[PDB]
Amino acid sequence: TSIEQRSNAVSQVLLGIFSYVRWPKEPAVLQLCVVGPTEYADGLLRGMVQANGRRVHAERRAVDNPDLGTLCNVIYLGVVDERERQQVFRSLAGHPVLSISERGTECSVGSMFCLNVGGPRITFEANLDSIARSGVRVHPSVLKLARRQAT
Repeated sequence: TSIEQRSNAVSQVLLGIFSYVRWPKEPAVLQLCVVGPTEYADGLLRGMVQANGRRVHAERRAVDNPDLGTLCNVIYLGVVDERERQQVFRSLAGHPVLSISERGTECSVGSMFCLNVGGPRITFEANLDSIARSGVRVHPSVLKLARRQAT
């Protein structure tokens, strides 16, 4: 599976996940921030559209932007260090933000979902603590998407 192939797939898995999530004040345009170095975010940085027609606007922002929490609805988190990671999740505390990381190491440190972009399919894990404190509602059937992503 090539990088273009995986990036495209990451896009559709992210749409999949978004469809199980609700924000307390649903915006007309869903804002996505890509934070830190990423390999697979070029597809989602094109912008996306959800099944109901709501647009997902994407852009990159710096790790140390203190207003990440009010600047977006969704965070796609790349490869950052301990300090940077702390920085980011302290910015998000108390705000209704969905967090997904590109690598599956981050479910232990604050990300709600962590992708494993490797093998034949994009799979992901989730973290209940981070989900519970996130300020958004995640429907538990989101794990249907994950389960089906093996085989």
